[PDB]
Amino acid sequence: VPGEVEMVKGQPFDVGPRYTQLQYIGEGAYGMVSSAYDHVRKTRVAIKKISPFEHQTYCQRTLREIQILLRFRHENVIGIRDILRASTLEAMRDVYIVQDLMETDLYKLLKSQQLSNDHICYFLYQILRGLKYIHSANVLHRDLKPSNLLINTTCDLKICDFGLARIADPEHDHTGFLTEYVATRWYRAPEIMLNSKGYTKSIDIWSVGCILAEMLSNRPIFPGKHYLDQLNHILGILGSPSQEDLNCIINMKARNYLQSLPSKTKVAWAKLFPKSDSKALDLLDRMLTFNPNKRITVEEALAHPYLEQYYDPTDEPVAEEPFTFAMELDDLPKERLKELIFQETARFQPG
Ligand SMILES: O=C(Nc1ccc2n[nH]c(-c3ccncc3)c2c1)[C@@H]1CCN(CC(=O)N2CCN(c3ccc(-c4ncccn4)cc3)CC2)C1
Ligand SMILES: [Cl-]
Repeated sequence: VPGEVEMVKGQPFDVGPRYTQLQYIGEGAYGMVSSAYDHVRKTRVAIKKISPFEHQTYCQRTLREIQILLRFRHENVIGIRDILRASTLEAMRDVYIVQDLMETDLYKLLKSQQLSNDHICYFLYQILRGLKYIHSANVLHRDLKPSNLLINTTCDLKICDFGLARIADPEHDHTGFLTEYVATRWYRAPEIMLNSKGYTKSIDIWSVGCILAEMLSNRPIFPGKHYLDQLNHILGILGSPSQEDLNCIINMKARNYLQSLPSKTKVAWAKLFPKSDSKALDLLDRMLTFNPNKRITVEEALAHPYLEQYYDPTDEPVAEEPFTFAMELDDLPKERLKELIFQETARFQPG
């Protein structure tokens, strides 16, 4: 039917006439992602429909995604090509964000096949190369995991989903034991459960280490079944924290919890991953340190021997400038966040 609003799994994707021939890709709490044909550029693209305006938290994640991705430009970070929304604030219920179409994601890929060492190494390199750019703006991704790493048919990898992203804020990292956390459980560093809000760059390095382990074995390394179980999973492999590491934890409840557990020595990575490359395991070891202060940085990780075929600091760019997001943004009413989303999307108007 000419001028029809196309439906994707019962959801209207009102993106014509520029974009048509919508096909479902996937969905989540965020909304739904589809592919479409772009009649201007004459190519298929990804378009996601986000409808966040009923809740302040959904609006925070939407604004954060937009504000970061409109500024970032890097080969290993997904961009924004276009954004569609209504011409007035009152009419705007949906934001459609158009992005490059990729072939798959690392979650799908790791369910489908074992990767060669070459592919593990090269995917790792690209994750780190993207993360160097992200960290250079003092941005923390905070939700790295296989489903947020998009891959095309030439094995190019792009990092996506900046809804939980924040700025490095070591002054305010501290929190109590068992503080609720929004990012994906299996990729949470141990300190999230002990004393950390995840406001330092070490949070993302931990998640990368989890991703590397998962590329080595085709299963998540620390699949906790609930919040505290995640910490227990971690401690089952890393073993009991040393006295020095315990002395960096002054939360009484965290300390007393850790000190009640059975004494256990670190499980050797070579025993967990007996067919993996020794250099990959060395780098894994450096990423999955219990103490975040001792954890490898992104630049150090790029320079690690495992990555030597690809490492090229003349070809690993950084951001123009760091970003700032004040905590007081998190307290703005949702209609104020809506106004900001309206402003940020204005330069893609009209449709
Ligand atoms: O960017 C994202 N996905 C993309 C992108 C480009 C793609 N090209 N090709 C593919 C592809 C993937 C797999 N297989 C083949 C092809 C792409 C996938 C994801 C989808 C969503 N996105 C983040 C995002 O749009 N925001 C952060 C979360 N936020 C948000 C989060 C939660 C809620 C929420 N709403 C209701 C209940 C609970 N939470 C609302 C908004 C909206 C903004 C990351
Ligand atoms: Cl502490």
